[PDB]
Amino acid sequence: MKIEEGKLVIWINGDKGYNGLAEVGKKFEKDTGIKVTVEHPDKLEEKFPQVAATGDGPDIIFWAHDRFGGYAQSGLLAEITPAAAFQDKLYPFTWDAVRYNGKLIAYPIAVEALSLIYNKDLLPNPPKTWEEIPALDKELKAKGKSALMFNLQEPYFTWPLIAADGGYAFKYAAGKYDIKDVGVDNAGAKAGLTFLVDLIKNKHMNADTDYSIAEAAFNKGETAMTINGPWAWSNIDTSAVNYGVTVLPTFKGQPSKPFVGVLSAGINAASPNKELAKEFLENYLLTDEGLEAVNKDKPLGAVALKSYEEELAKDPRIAATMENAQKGEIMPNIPQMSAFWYAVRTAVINAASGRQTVDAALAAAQTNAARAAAASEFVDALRGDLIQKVSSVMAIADSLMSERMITDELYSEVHYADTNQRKMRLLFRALDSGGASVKAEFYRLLMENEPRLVHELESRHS
Ligand SMILES: OC[C@H]1O[C@H](O[C@H]2[C@H](O)[C@@H](O)[C@@H](O[C@H]3[C@H](O)[C@@H](O)[C@@H](O[C@H]4[C@H](O)[C@@H](O)[C@@H](O)O[C@@H]4CO)O[C@@H]3CO)O[C@@H]2CO)[C@H](O)[C@@H](O)[C@@H]1O
Ligand code: NA
Repeated sequence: MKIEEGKLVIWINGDKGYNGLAEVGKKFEKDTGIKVTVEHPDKLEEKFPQVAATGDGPDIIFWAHDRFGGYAQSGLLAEITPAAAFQDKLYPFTWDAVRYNGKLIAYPIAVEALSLIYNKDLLPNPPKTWEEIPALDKELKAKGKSALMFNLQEPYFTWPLIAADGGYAFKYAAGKYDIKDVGVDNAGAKAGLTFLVDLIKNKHMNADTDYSIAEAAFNKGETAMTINGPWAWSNIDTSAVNYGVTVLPTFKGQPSKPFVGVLSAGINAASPNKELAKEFLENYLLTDEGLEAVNKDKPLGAVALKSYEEELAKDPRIAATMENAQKGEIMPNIPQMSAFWYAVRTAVINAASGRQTVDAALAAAQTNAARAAAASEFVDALRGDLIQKVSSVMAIADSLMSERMITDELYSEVHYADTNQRKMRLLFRALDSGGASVKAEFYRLLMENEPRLVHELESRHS
């Protein structure tokens, strides 16, 4: 069988408390005889759909909830249905984060928000505004230090500044996220990214600073500030830096607005171990003792479990995390989120490097995100019709193979399949493997090959 019955394989990111989770797994094993194996592969959030779309992969997948609507829409997750007594154990807003089209699609674990982390010996009174950072850096440079270093390679870390004065992913309106209303190139987003690029041009930051560079400099006492989440606090404790965790700086008087993630655990739709996965998550992990084991390894942030949060709430670092979360926004969980993030990543890296201007970079991200969002929604909405009607499927598959958006394995199956509908049934496995971006590219190719079909179906859709 594809997935092994009688054990649990769990994937979780290498920045989280995976040794603590493995300890919870050992407790489950001693009680049930069911072995629990915890793995942290690189790029797991991309690998998960690549294996789950073919019926393989881990039994349980951990990531922030923004990835989960895409997984659910791609047929990869089991519906979660806790009894009321269990549901009442977690904060209402955490269940909201894992609700997609009426159904719960994961168990929420903990609430993560970025904060400003500062060295209290170098900087007893951290800046309340982004605007005062250049003068602060000039001052620190005279003492052989710098003001601020944080990861500039992942848009998650720059988003709070881009959002502060008006950037947004998708507008919430009429009781839903409007995928036709993207806020990546408005004046607010441009102002925040321009502020960031100006820090780099003026040598207050370097475009190539990444996670490990910023962590190393802060934990060695070389830079006075960094921006990070709760999972980073463990290494800072070891480093002996006298650090504080506080509200992010304002920009143009507005709070920085971090995108808030809820670390969530989904169950693979293909798993033959769903009932014991539910027991593990509800009755071993989501207990005071379970979260304590994980949290002691790497801090989780503010946990979804109300009883355990009582233990954590008086920690000033957790209070700061929640202050920043309340000033930010919970991420959408919609499938289009991955396309938004890929677009914004490119924009920030290109603008920071000088490859593109801020205006050009964000204009391109806006166009690409909007186009992918609409195209992927179409593809998911009209799945049954596309499988029945698309005639150019082998040409589309050939094109996807060239741009490395489909595996040799799945391409092979499409190649050997007989008729168009059968090729399409198989090709949709590759679309479900590659998420919103591959679905968007499928749409673009289809519009090139069969414009009459696309226009006919779009009439029905709208
Ligand atoms: O090829 C470029 C890179 O592509 C891959 O990264 C993608 C992810 O696949 C996307 O999911 C998205 O990432 C988001 C992420 O979904 C979101 O939750 C948030 O991630 C935080 C996380 O919540 C927090 O717990 C902690 O782990 O830090 C994360 C930030 O590093 O923000 C992400 C966006 O920054 O977008 C990225 C690309 O930006 C792939 O993994 C990369 O290796 C690859 O280079
Ligand atoms: Na010290």
